[PDB]
Amino acid sequence: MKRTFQPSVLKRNRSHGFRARMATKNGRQVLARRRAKGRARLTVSK
Amino acid sequence: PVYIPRPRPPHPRL
Amino acid sequence: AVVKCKPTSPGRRHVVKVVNPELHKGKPFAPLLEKNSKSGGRNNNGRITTRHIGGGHKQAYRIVDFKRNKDGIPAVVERLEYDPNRSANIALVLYKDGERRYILAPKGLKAGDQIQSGVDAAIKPGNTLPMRNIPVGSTVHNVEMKPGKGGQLARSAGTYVQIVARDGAYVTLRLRSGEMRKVEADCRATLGEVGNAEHMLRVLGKAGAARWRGVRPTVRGTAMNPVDHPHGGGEGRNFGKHPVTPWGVQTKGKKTRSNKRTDKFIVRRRS
Amino acid sequence: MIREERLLKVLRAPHVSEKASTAMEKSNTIVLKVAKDATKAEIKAAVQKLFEVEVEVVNTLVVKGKVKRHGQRIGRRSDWKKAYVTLKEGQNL
RNA sequence: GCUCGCCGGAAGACCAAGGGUUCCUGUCCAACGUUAAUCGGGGCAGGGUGAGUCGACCCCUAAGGCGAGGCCGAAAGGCGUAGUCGAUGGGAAACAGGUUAAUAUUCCUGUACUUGGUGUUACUGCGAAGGGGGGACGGAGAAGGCUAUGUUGGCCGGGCGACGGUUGUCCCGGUUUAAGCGUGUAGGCUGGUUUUCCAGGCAAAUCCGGAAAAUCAAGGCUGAGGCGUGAUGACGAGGCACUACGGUGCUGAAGCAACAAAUGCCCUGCUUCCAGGAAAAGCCUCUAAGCAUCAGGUAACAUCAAAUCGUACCCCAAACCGACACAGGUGGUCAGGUAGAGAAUACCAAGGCGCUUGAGAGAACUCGGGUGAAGGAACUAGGCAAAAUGGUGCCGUAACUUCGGGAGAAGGCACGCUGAUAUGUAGGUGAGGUCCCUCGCGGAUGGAGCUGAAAUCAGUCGAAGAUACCAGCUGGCUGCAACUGUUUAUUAAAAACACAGCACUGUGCAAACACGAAAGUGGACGUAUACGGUGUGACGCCUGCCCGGUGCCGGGAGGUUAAU
RNA sequence: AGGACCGAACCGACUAAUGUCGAAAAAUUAGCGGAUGACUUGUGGCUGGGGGUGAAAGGCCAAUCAAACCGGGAGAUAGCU
Ligand SMILES: [Mg+2]
Ligand SMILES: [Mg+2]
Ligand SMILES: [Mg+2]
Ligand SMILES: [Mg+2]
Ligand SMILES: [Mg+2]
Ligand SMILES: [Mg+2]
Ligand SMILES: [Mg+2]
Ligand SMILES: [Mg+2]
Ligand SMILES: [Mg+2]
Ligand SMILES: [Mg+2]
Ligand SMILES: [Mg+2]
Ligand SMILES: [Mg+2]
Ligand SMILES: [Mg+2]
Ligand SMILES: [Mg+2]
Ligand SMILES: [Mg+2]
Ligand SMILES: [Mg+2]
Ligand SMILES: [Mg+2]
Ligand SMILES: [Mg+2]
Ligand SMILES: [Mg+2]
Ligand SMILES: [Mg+2]
Ligand SMILES: [Mg+2]
Ligand SMILES: [Mg+2]
Ligand SMILES: [Mg+2]
Ligand SMILES: [Mg+2]
Ligand SMILES: [Mg+2]
Ligand SMILES: [Mg+2]
Ligand SMILES: [Mg+2]
Ligand SMILES: [Mg+2]
Ligand SMILES: [Mg+2]
Ligand SMILES: [Mg+2]
Ligand SMILES: [Mg+2]
Ligand SMILES: [Mg+2]
Ligand SMILES: [Mg+2]
Ligand SMILES: [Mg+2]
Ligand SMILES: [Mg+2]
Ligand SMILES: [Mg+2]
Ligand SMILES: [Mg+2]
Ligand SMILES: [Mg+2]
Ligand SMILES: [Mg+2]
Ligand SMILES: [Mg+2]
Ligand SMILES: [Mg+2]
Ligand SMILES: [Mg+2]
Ligand SMILES: [Mg+2]
Ligand SMILES: [Mg+2]
Ligand SMILES: [Mg+2]
Ligand SMILES: [Mg+2]
Ligand SMILES: [Mg+2]
Ligand SMILES: [Mg+2]
Ligand SMILES: [Mg+2]
Ligand SMILES: [Mg+2]
Ligand SMILES: [Mg+2]
Ligand SMILES: [Mg+2]
Ligand SMILES: [Mg+2]
Ligand SMILES: [Mg+2]
Ligand SMILES: [Mg+2]
Ligand code: NA
Repeated sequence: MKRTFQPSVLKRNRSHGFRARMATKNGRQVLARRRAKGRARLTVSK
Repeated sequence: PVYIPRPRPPHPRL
Repeated sequence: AVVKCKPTSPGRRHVVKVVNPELHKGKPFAPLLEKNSKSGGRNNNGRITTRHIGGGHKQAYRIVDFKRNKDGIPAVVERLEYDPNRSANIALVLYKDGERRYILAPKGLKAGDQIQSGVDAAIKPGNTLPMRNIPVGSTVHNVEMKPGKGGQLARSAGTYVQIVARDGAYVTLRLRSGEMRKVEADCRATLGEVGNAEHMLRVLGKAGAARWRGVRPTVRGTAMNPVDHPHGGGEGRNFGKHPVTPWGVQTKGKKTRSNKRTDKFIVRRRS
Repeated sequence: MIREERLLKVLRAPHVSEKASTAMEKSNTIVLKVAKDATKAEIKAAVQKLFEVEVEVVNTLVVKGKVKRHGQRIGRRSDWKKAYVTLKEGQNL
């Protein structure tokens, strides 16, 4: 049985990374929401 | 339990 | 030319091939190739605009001279090559100034033959010259639609147009479709039919012989569900509708041309 | 030219262990805990001056900090750089 | 520690992705481990990841992303030029030994190689966002030469056997060594050279392309492997000295030949086919502006730098995805012996493991198996499931057929071992010797060896000789679908979908059509022998009548008829 | 030569049993089909919700699909419990 999460740092970043966020407007609004909620880790950029 | 297993289908009493 | 592949396996049984011996059995000319990446119907936004396009073989694009703007300078057909981008066989040609190009092969043109373009060429097949200097009624090919455009009509295997008449600065062409068009007489036109006339005799035998030409299958409307296509759903082979494309526009007889900016150049409509 | 006010910053502490012992024993190599960036040439010059001993090659690595569950809190330690300095021949501490 | 069992194209070994200390040592058993725990991938502490050469980084580009200006768009924003990012590809270079508790192509020893900086040394036209060459390519097949590698032989060392025999064509073990440098092979491709001219290479160019004429018949490039060297060195069966009982310090023999041989290397080669098989740079030349003691180029020597990050550990798994130490999934590399066609399979090697609860008992009943009297489908919805068949060689093989098939039809016969033909055959391989000359990694002859079928004849054993594992059940009639394929991930694999073929129909290119308020893009860098849509579905024989209706196409003379 | 044949890896999922608070939220065992291709696979990329993709089953689109998931309108509305 092949599950869903096949991890890969490259794809993980390119899709949800910090610069993938700050690229477009919607992503920057996502960042704004994360900061307004005050999260420790804004994006997934371990 | 966030996963809630579906119930098995009931006998087809048609 | 046309060979029937022996029925030594189902799917080989029906094949009819065009085994052209004269075709050059080597690599194509290097400085005239360039990469031709496949698309699969998709476009900028990335959606399948033309269905059924996909898969197949890699192929590089042979830069064929369609313009034939090298006047006077003779040239000799070095060789004839198979082009995957066309149905006609290309010809690597060399001009007396060491410059080598590609052209489409007219019917009667072996390697070693000789041709040259411009107003003062002869009327031997392969020669290009404006359609004012080409006689009336002769069969030409690789026809232009604008002076300097490049040549757009009759580019496919075995095809050809015919100059029916020249009325002033305009030549009337019995286009391969049977449509009588009317373009400027100052548009060059290569002489003689296009070769590879035996192209339409191959039969491809099996489904793979198309899948590697790059045509994913076409699913009938009737098979699909009601949401997928106008012809949709049913309790077993139900139609009751009128034939339309997947977007509900009538197929099987509906004129879908509206230009209004070129309808003046059509002498008479299709047959 | 590499300034003294940086050479006095590069070197932090001399690593001591079984490996540092045996290295000083058999290969004339002193093991040091050097600063984070601490390029091989920086360490070279800093030892050539501060220790005034003769350096041949500097071989450096960065060890990663352990994760340490102090009490019930997941901690971590700093990733620091350890540099092996092969002195030419003479002596050192 | 000794036996026992299992795996061994894996349950072994090394990586990538992924994880992130799980690696090693010391200490502890509260929790975690489906039990116990002194043990642990658990808790605490300490240690451990060393690079000019490996990867990243970096140069170059693919798909594709972003995208100055730009075109478009209520706004956000879309597309896109120049451009710039992007490997899953292209681009310089290290090997063998030794070592740690844990790293080692990184440390140590030895042996190298690459790219640039700079300086002196001479000789020199150098010079690019530009030209050309190159890099630069498919599938399949086949053969030749090789190698890894193994087997045997020969040596070297040791042994003379817990009960019969065993100093002998007896037993066990080792017989290994690299990169680099030199060589230029088997073999692969290619004519070469000098001049001269030219509307091509957006200008130039001697470079490329293209013509001429002479030219000698050779050269050029590619090239596995081998040989020499690397190496009077390392490694080495082992022996001894001391035992932190762990292993340390020394000494250390032989270290050859033949044969077999890869799916690996020559080979990106060769032959062949149609489906016609990335790009850019590094690389080599050509010149443009500019400079021509200079600069810069080449060569020689010296010298310097090769930074930064990764490197522990798991990696068909208790460490990655599956909530679990979960019978699941996970890409790449190596692949030994015997039997075998085989990477199957059986038993084994190196190596690893005994699957983290066990002990008894030997009820029913359930699961996985084994055997079975007589009968042999009578069971049942249905021969479901089991049983059975199963190999190689030869003989033989029907209807039907689209002439290919059907067909492994069906069916039968031989198969072990020993001996001889034949102190092993046919064959393969090939030394020595000898001759020739292009004189060699050469050719011709020659056969020592070293292997080694297959067949026949004779004998023999057993109930059985394809003896285990492995390994077709066969035939007859028939519906449907031509066939290979695809399908409801997870109750439906089919007659459904697709298909090649056929037809109608649209489409004359700024094509139709499609995504998109548009710009645009796909169609297509295609052009009616093309593209789209619809139906039908190989093939054979064919496809009949109806236009009243709905739709489509064509007309415009008349009625009605919108905005105005 | 061949969408050729037998048959491992690999891909799949036809039968049967087991399993059905499983070892496993679809598996194991024994068989079974393809196995040079309309094949399979690694890495990266593209198409996004009335949208995608679809050899077409209403299939798949993160264990969810006759219209995903998250947040908002939202304390929708519920003559029904
Ligand atoms: Mg189509
Ligand atoms: Mg069709
Ligand atoms: Mg169809
Ligand atoms: Mg509809
Ligand atoms: Mg139905
Ligand atoms: Mg019906
Ligand atoms: Mg070093
Ligand atoms: Mg291991
Ligand atoms: Mg820990
Ligand atoms: Mg441990
Ligand atoms: Mg206790
Ligand atoms: Mg316990
Ligand atoms: Mg621990
Ligand atoms: Mg390092
Ligand atoms: Mg853009
Ligand atoms: Mg770049
Ligand atoms: Mg790469
Ligand atoms: Mg290790
Ligand atoms: Mg060998
Ligand atoms: Mg022996
Ligand atoms: Mg193979
Ligand atoms: Mg190119
Ligand atoms: Mg100089
Ligand atoms: Mg390691
Ligand atoms: Mg367990
Ligand atoms: Mg498991
Ligand atoms: Mg084996
Ligand atoms: Mg096995
Ligand atoms: Mg257990
Ligand atoms: Mg029992
Ligand atoms: Mg018995
Ligand atoms: Mg019985
Ligand atoms: Mg009986
Ligand atoms: Mg009965
Ligand atoms: Mg009965
Ligand atoms: Mg059965
Ligand atoms: Mg049985
Ligand atoms: Mg059976
Ligand atoms: Mg079978
Ligand atoms: Mg019937
Ligand atoms: Mg069928
Ligand atoms: Mg099938
Ligand atoms: Mg299903
Ligand atoms: Mg049909
Ligand atoms: Mg009819
Ligand atoms: Mg009518
Ligand atoms: Mg009308
Ligand atoms: Mg096949
Ligand atoms: Mg098979
Ligand atoms: Mg199975
Ligand atoms: Mg089959
Ligand atoms: Mg789902
Ligand atoms: Mg809805
Ligand atoms: Mg409510
Ligand atoms: Mg409201
Ligand atoms: Na009608």
